[PDB]
Amino acid sequence: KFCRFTAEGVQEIDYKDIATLKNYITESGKIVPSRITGTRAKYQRQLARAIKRARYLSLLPYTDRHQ
Amino acid sequence: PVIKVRENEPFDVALRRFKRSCEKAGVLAEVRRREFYEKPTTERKRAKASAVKRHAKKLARENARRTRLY
Amino acid sequence: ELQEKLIAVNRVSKTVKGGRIFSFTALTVVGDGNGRVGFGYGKAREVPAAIQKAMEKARRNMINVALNNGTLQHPVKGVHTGSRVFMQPASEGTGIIAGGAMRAVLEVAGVHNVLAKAYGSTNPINVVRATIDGLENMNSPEMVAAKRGKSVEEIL
Amino acid sequence: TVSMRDMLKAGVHFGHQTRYWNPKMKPFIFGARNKVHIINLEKTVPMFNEALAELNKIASRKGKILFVGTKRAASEAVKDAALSCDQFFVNHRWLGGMLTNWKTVRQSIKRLKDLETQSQDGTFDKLTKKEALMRTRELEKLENSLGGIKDMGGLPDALFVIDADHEHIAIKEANNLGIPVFAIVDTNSDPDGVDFVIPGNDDAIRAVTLYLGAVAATVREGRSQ
RNA sequence: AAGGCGGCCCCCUGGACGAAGACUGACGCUCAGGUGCGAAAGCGUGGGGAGCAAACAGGAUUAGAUACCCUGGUAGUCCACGCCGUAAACGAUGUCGACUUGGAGGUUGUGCCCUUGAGGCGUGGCUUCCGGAGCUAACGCGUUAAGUCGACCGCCUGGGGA
RNA sequence: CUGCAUGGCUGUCGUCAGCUCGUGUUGUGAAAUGUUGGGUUAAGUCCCGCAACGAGCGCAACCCUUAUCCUUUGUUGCCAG
Ligand SMILES: [Mg+2]
Ligand SMILES: [Mg+2]
Ligand SMILES: [Mg+2]
Ligand SMILES: [Mg+2]
Ligand SMILES: [Mg+2]
Ligand SMILES: [Mg+2]
Ligand SMILES: [Mg+2]
Repeated sequence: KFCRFTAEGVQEIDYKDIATLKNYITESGKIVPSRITGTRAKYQRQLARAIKRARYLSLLPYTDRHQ
Repeated sequence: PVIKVRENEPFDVALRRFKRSCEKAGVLAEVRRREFYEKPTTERKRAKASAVKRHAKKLARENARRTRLY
Repeated sequence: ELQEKLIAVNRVSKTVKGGRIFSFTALTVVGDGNGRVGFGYGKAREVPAAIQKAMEKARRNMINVALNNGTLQHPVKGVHTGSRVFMQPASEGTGIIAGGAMRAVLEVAGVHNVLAKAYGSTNPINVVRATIDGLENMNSPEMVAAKRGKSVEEIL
Repeated sequence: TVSMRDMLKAGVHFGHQTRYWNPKMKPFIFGARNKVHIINLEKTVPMFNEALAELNKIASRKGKILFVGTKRAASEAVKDAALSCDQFFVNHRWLGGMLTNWKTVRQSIKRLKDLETQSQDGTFDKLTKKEALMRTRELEKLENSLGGIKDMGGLPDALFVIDADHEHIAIKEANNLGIPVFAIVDTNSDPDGVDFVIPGNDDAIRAVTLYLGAVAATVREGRSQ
């Protein structure tokens, strides 16, 4: 597709956003690869960091099952 | 993945949905590579061998459009 | 009319399912006592057919050389795949001091006084091409004067 | 005629995409246009006129001009124009060795002389109809490939190539033999194997019609001496 | 730089690239001898040790198996401070400068035009695949050359012995 | 007696489909192309593309019977009338 971050001019990605960030994680808690998302390599490396921050702060689960 | 089946849903379609979810998650396909230890040397060799074929296919796709009508 | 000399005959052979089959390759050089000279490489099953095939290709691939009255114009060098030939003009009565496959090609090219030396792999098949390329790339006073805009008296 | 206005109205100025351009033919480039190259009329017209002058001179010299082109869009045109100028043509795929292997070309030429006389000799009698129709196809398909060079004698005296890039083998054979070549080269062609270079589009019905109308006219121009 | 580096955060810090500038003024390249870094394995001391796993035991195959198949299993692989400078340490291609047709990309920055959508034209660094001339014994290199030259160092002179 | 001196003959691979040559072209060269690749077939059968173009032994046909119909001659044969 196209990089929506560049389309909307989103300079930085913050982990605090969840409603517009859940679209980049699969139902199993795995990150949607770039070949499927249609995202540039500049923003994929920032999306991964934001998702990791959210996982650390219990904003996005690592996987569907935890306990 | 949670595949809790609701009412008025056949077991056949429920099991097919569960199988499709497992396939898209790729959990079954990960054991065939996590069942043994791959050396970093072997992993890098496999990665380049897969990368070489992956654009060789596209190179041939873009090169076969010049001749060989059928 | 034209003079011709075949330099070396080889006994190359192939291998097939039922055994090994034989063949012959003949290298010949043709000239006319003047700057016209050519080489041919024929492949057949016997020496007469091979040399007769090589002669026709040599005649059809003859090339012209801007040689002098009895020698060459200036010293030249020819570089091929595995042969490095160096030829230089000589004076009256010196003769053709050359060895290998160069003597025959010089004799049929008509140069009577010449000193030649080969370095590298001295196989006839490559050395003939090396010396032919060296002789074909040499210049003449008239040609160099024409290409530079000067006169033969000026560049003496 | 040689009119640049006619060339522009026919569409000679177009070429191919900029990703296929041959780097050895850029002086003949007017500028990129939507990733498509445009040739130079100011350079195409004089060279074409000089080539036509040389062609009619060599036709007055009574030379055997052969047109060669295997394009499907310019298939019937190179024949309707070769018949007009009373010359020889090849329209199907170029048989490698047509010029170099002239002994075997003449052998095939005489095969389709015995078989040609078979049609007159009513020899389709000493064999049943299956035999007859097999022989009929054997001449039909044998004539539809090399029929333009039956009444030609030996090698042609000059060559005219519809597209040099596609018919590069004919260029090489003609250069090896020593035959002058007038090839219609494009932005993706190689203008180094031909002594006469004709810039402009090579795959266009109007462009090839203009080229053939000029060539046949100048050939009849020179023949009428 | 090479060896090599992959959750996240914090502190110190090296290196690399770009628009527009300002500034010293040949201060530049290479470099025997020397210095430093340097995969893994190995050694010494002090720790730790989940999994894996030399040596070792048992089981299995085989005519035989001191091995490949299996169950255990110590050193070691994990940490700190010390020693060696060994690899197919490879791009089997030494360091630096200039020139030489083109095409299709990846990554990173900047300039301009109406940026209504990664719309369009340019412009530097790294990197990937074809490919022209040219080179090569040929495979092949091919603007990141193995194309033509310039400056320097190291190495080669039949295979064994070694 | 010697089919381990042979002629002639025969069987199998196998009616399997390949085996070669001339010219040209390519590579310094040994050598390659043709004979390879997609459709198709029983097939190197046919087509297209491709430095290949053609040819020989070759795949089929031309040879022998059956299957519709025509004419000729009618005995030792037929009884349509
Ligand atoms: Mg260690
Ligand atoms: Mg074990
Ligand atoms: Mg055991
Ligand atoms: Mg080394
Ligand atoms: Mg240094
Ligand atoms: Mg390349
Ligand atoms: Mg096929």
